[PDB]
Amino acid sequence: MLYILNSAILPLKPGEEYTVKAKEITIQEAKELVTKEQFTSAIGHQATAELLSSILGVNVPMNRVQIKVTHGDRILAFMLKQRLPEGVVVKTTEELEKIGYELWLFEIQ
Amino acid sequence: MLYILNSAILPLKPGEEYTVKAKEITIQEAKELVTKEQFTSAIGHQATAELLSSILGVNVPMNRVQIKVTHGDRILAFMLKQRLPEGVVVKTTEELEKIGYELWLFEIQ
Repeated sequence: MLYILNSAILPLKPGEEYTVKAKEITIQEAKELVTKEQFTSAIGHQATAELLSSILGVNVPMNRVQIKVTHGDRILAFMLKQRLPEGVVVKTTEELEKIGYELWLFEIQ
Repeated sequence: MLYILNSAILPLKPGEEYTVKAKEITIQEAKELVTKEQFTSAIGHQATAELLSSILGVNVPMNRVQIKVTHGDRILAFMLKQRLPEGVVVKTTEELEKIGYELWLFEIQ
């Protein structure tokens, strides 16, 4: 399964050791990824869901659930370029854009 | 550098593709790790710093800073077993223990 996550987290299923491939990708590559297979959003902030929906051209719901990844899964991760103060949630796509972000693809094996 | 992080985040330096090895470890293995080489804490919640200091027997400061990892670095990650509501910070080691956690070692190459 391809998961879309709102941070660069690697929520691995216990019981196994893993090798993870990681690379940064463009918006267009990310768009192609989420267009050509089923994805599961675990995006947990409204503004992040709104921004990802816009840049990817698909419905990225705000779905604040715990997911675990295991062998064969992939993660599209939205990685904000700064660390936020404790408890702070960025409420606008405008602020997310000014802070800046990277899109990463993690492939779990 | 060995970093101690308060979530299972993989804050990779852009400009390169990576292979990351990941496995769960015991408290004793984690203790040995942080005892035998220099570490840099980026723990960003008081209760998590207090808990890690206790279980590892070393000073794990609360140091809420952005760090990036690259080839040759390792991460000791504290991974809480549940996802928290938006903006919520767990304020007691007692609650962290009841939720439960895993310690993961990520080796970045």
